[PDB]
Amino acid sequence: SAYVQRGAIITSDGVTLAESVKQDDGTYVRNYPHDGMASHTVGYISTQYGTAGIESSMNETLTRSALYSMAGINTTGSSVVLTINSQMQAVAEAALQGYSGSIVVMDPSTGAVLAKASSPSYTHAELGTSQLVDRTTQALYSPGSSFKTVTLAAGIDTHKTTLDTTYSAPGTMEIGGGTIHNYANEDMGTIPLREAFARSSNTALAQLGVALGADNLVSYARAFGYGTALGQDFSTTPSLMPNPAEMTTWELAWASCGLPVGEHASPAGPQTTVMQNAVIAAAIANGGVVMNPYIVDRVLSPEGAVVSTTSPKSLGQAVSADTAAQVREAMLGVVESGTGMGARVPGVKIAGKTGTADVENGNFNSFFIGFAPYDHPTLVVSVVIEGNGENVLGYGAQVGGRVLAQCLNIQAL
Repeated sequence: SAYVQRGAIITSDGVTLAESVKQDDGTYVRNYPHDGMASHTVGYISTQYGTAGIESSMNETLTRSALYSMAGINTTGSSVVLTINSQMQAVAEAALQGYSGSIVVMDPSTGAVLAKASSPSYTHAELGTSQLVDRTTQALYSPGSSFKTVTLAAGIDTHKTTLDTTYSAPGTMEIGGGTIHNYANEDMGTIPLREAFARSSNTALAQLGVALGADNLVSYARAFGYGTALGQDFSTTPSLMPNPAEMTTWELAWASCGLPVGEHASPAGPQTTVMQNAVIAAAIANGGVVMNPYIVDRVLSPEGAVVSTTSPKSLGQAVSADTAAQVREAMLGVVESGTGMGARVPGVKIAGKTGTADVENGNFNSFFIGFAPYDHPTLVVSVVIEGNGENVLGYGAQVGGRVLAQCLNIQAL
C-alpha cells in the first residue's frame, strides 16, 4: 500500500501542489512543490496532526494483491485538479501578510472557489517537526455588520421595507429592554434605509430585525446556507443561528446587526464562516440563487484522461431576483459613499458590506464581503482580518478591494 503511487493535486492553471515520488526502496514519498501555497486546502495526512484538506477529503481518489512486488504495476492514483487559480491564490496570500484571518474568492454563478487562504499558514516541511486552523471554513466568527446583508435581504423580500423607507437612526435606543447603539453613539437623524445600510447604523438595522421577527431572520439565514455544511467536496463547519423560539427581542435586535448575544439552550447567533459570507455575497451577486461551493474541477486518470467533472449545484433561491438587485444596489452605496470606501478601485464599480466585531480584550475583527464588477459580477470576495490588540478598522474593505482588482486583472489575462 506504500508501493502504490498517490495521484497529484494540481491548480486549474496547471501548477502542481502535491506529487508522489517513487523511491529506489520501492515506496513513494509525498512531495509538495511551492510548499506553503494553499497549505490548508492542499492538506495532509499526519498521525500527529490529523487529516485535512484535499489530501483527506479526496483520499479515495488519490489512492495479485497478495504480491507486494506487483502493487506498483496495476494501480496508480488518479489526480485532482482544483478550481483554485495560482495567481489569485498568490494575491490572497500576499494580502494576508502580517495578519491573521482569511480570504475567499469565488465565482458567483457556480460557487467555484478560485482562491482560499488562511493566515497564519504553515508549510508541509514544518509539519515534520493557530497555523493549523483553516480560518476560511473551520473557524466561527461573529459576522458583525456584514450580516446586515441578510437582514436587509429578508426585509426587502418579505416586502416589509424598501431602500427608500426612512428610519430613525439615533446614537442610542432602547429595544426589548436593552440598549442598542450606533458606533460612537452617532445620532444620524432620520435617514433612508439605503443610507442606514451604507453607514452601517445598528439602531436602524436593529429596527428592521425586530420588524422581521425571529422566524424570518433565522429562516432567511438558513436559506442562504446557515445550518449547512457548505462545500460539495470540502468540509466547512456550519454557520449557526439560534432556535427562533428561544430568542428575545433584544437578542434579535443585535443578531440582526450580526452580534450573537443570546443565552438559551440553542447556540447564540449569528456565528459565521468566511466561506458562508462569500456564499451570501455570491447569492446576492447571482440573482438570489445560492450555489454550493466546490473546490475540485475534475479528476484525471494516471494517463491524463478526465475521469469526472464536478457539476455546479444550487442550494435553492434565498431571495427573489428583484430582491437581490435591491441588495446589490445597497451594497454599491456602501463602497461609493459609506463605510466601504476603502474598497474602491479606480475604473471598476465594486460593491459590498463591511463589518467590525469586537471580540474580547480590545481585540476586533474586520470583515468585508463584496463583488465585482457591479453590473455583471464575475467575482466575489469574503475577508476577515483579525486585529488581536491592533485596531484594524476598515482593513477588511481595503484588503477586499485590493484582492478584487488584482483578481479582475488576472481574469482579464
